Amino acid sequence: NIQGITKPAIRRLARRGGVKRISGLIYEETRGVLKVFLENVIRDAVTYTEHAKRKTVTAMDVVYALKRQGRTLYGFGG
Amino acid sequence: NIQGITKPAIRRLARRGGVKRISGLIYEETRGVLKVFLENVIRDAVTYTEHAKRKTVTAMDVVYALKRQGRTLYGFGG
Amino acid sequence: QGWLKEIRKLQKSTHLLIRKLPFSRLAREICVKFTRGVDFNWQAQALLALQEAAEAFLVHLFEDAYLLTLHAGRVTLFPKDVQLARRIRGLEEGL
Amino acid sequence: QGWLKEIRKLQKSTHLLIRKLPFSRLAREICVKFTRGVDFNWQAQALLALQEAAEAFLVHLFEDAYLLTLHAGRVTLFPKDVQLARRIRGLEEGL
Amino acid sequence: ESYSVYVYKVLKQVHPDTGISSKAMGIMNSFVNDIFERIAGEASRLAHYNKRSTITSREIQTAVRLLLPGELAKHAVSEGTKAVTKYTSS
Amino acid sequence: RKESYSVYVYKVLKQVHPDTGISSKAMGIMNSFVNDIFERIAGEASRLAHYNKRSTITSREIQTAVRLLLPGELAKHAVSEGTKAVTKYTSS
Amino acid sequence: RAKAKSRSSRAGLQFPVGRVHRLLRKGNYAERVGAGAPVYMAAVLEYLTAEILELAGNAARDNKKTRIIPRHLQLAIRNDEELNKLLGKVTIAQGGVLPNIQAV
Amino acid sequence: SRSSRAGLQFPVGRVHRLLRKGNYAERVGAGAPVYMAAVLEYLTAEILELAGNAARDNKKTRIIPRHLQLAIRNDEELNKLLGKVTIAQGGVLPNI
DNA sequence: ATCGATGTATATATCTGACACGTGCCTGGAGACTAGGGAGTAATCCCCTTGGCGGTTAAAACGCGGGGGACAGCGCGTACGTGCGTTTAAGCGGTGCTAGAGCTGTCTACGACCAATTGAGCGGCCTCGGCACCGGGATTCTGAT
DNA sequence: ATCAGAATCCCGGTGCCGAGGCCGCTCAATTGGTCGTAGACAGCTCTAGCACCGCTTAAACGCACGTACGCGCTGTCCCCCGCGTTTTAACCGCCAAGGGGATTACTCCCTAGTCTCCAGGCACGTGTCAGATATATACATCGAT
Repeated sequence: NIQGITKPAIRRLARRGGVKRISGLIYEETRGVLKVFLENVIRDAVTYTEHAKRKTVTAMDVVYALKRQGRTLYGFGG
Repeated sequence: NIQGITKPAIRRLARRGGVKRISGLIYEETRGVLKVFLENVIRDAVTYTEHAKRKTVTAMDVVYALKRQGRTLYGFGG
Repeated sequence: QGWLKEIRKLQKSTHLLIRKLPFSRLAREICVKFTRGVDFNWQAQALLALQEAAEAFLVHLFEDAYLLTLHAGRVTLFPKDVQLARRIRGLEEGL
Repeated sequence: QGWLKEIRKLQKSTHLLIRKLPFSRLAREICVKFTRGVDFNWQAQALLALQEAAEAFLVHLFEDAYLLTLHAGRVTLFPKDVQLARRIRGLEEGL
Repeated sequence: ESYSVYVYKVLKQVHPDTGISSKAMGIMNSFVNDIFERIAGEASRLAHYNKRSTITSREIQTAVRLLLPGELAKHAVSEGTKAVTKYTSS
Repeated sequence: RKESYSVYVYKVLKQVHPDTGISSKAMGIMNSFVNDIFERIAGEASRLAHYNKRSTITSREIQTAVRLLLPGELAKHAVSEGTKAVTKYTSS
Repeated sequence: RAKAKSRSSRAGLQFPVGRVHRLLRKGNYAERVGAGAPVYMAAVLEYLTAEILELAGNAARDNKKTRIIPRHLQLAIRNDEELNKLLGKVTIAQGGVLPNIQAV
Repeated sequence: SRSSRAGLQFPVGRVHRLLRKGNYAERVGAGAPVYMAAVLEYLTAEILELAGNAARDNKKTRIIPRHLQLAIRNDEELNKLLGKVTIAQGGVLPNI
């Protein structure tokens, strides 16, 4: 399902980032970067979820799992 | 008296960092980044010192200023 | 010159750029590995919070890697720039 | 090739590369501006702790700036590389 | 319990004709809570370093001068030292 | 009297390597390392018990703080060490 | 009994003093919390709230809107330099990145 | 001795007192200092074993903080745990 | 690139739904009193920091020369943006089930809290051996040929 | 490949000083025992997450093509490293004063705790108006006919 992050979506993220031209090897490297980021956030969110006696990963578990990593996310945990 | 951070000392720091060749404009910017680092850490250590009823910047004040700024130091305080 | 119009349009809008359903299936696929094969439920705002965080991380990594690209004397991004920005940013800011 | 012998001899050792007395005068000159005119005393271990921290910060910044230098197709370190290492290093880990 | 009433009161004091959306109000609640946890945790470790048990107004003033940048840490401690000096009059 | 972790770092050192020793400065490094990791794990368990509306740091918050903070292999061995010690302590 | 004057009213504030006192007490920051610390804390939070709400109202008046959406909060935070250092590690949900198409 | 009961070498009484007087939470359980001291003892054993190997590779029978830096920066995971720390009197790991 | 087509700010027109004002209610905050210990505050001992001087001697500085490398110019040729026809999967909008979050109510193990007692751990003190430095062997790299 | 000539470790003395073992003491951890409450735990309600179907239809995709740009080469020319002689300020070792850290002892006053009211803030409910599109009008703004 990592190929569901399509090449127009990666190109849209890069054009939001200000990137003028993009090589064809960015798309297989941005998918790996997204894999590593989502593994690092989802492992902490599943750790918080398993610490509580719940089987549903809530919204606050993602916000706490990001404030763990130092990247705070405003807008869901208040 | 930041010119006491001499040109061979900045060269020694760069050679410890692995730098093979150093331009001549590095020495006036290394004495700017070092001044910015000291004007952050010494400001926080003076704040920690003045919070207590002290006039001596101890080794604990520098260690706590550095731990506040994210760069933990070991072997001096603890 | 459609890149200038596209960058000028995408830097104003606030909508999510990755579509929501294949990001949801990607998050399910990654989440089922850390739960030792059991499947978890996700709140509807949990996937949206994860998607906001992932897209903001991706656009910040892309502007850092484009600073690296313009440092190298070019305009095309090469994955060596993203790989270099991941290790100049650090071990948990770039990873 | 004296730069290679100098790099390996400096990477083997652990001694402070900046001399203790001009760094101490720099630290006191910077400190007297924040203490509202009245001079403060510094402990003997405080100046060494600050000098170890500043030395480690400058060596790590020169490693990052030399990675950017070798990215740009150069071997000469340029102040634009140290500026870009501080810029993509962040607002917290840089400066 | 949230900070919606006070963010709206402050907003109608500052900009009397503007309003705030619901998602921006969630941003403001999360912002007030995050700055609260940062300042309170910094004053907590300030009281822990000096072997004290009380978070006074000096601990909050030092945590404000540490966490905030130079321009804000000279205005926020003015607002705090005007509010406490108003409050003690009672 | 100023309490430190110097004796236990020496006991663990003798157990792992019975012929080496530590200097004074590298005992300060280890005595500050234990204090730093203790502060990190206990603060993470503290905010973890604050999230779940609990007042007790039991072994679940310590184990989950270890799983959160540590990397992949160190977490899988450290929770094994902790669970082995808790089982050995409660079996007494 | 005298009429119940709230502690955020006598301090000339808008953020609550009693609620931030309960949050400092039940927050495990310290085993004892002074009296002037919730007044100081609430004044600092009320100043920082009015400081990003003024710039958010300015960016909403610049976007010809009479309502603040979190895009204007992002344009308020990322433009002022002190608030960009205070909120450097903060991601604003549904907020577009500040327009910087660099002139290289 | 409570520490001896758990088969550890790090103290469980001092760790329990630091957890109670450290303001972390209103109450601290019984097995939380046992678990905490076991994790601290394992991490101290890991970094001291790597530092002892790095000191024996330099043919020294004593650990100076150079060996602790060579233990941290050479190992992959202890470099992720101790990434934002600075070992005093520890030279940078050799590279070029 | 002298105007013609082409994207782009005004402007009124719906229209939806989300903000904001109102009400009822409840629990959390304010008032008043007690009461115990934490912190303010003086008094004092003694560390340790600053300041000074004098020699020394290692590192900094100045200058010169040469060769490495930065950088601009240019050409080949690959690969990326763009356009257009085709196809496909995301999104809406309904619907229906049920797993699980969330709340309440009981009760029991569990952890705070006292006292008494003593062994673990800290400060100090002394010895001895690991390490820093040095001195020739023995080898092992480095520019010039 | 060959040179003479610096450049690196490897055995043996010498010595300093700091680690490590040992001891006295004292305070913090261990042991019993109480007791109040937080959390485990069953029971139940009901939200919202998952799953499905059907139809749009906007976005993804395949293919081709022109051309912008990556990248390797080359040629001036700056300017950084190395070397040799000065030269200067860091550093070590004494020495002496005294400011201020740190501890103790008294003591007030501030803040936890409790009980009682009751007003601030939250949940719910509903009008109405800000904003998202929509579509013809007017206005800059250039690229391709």
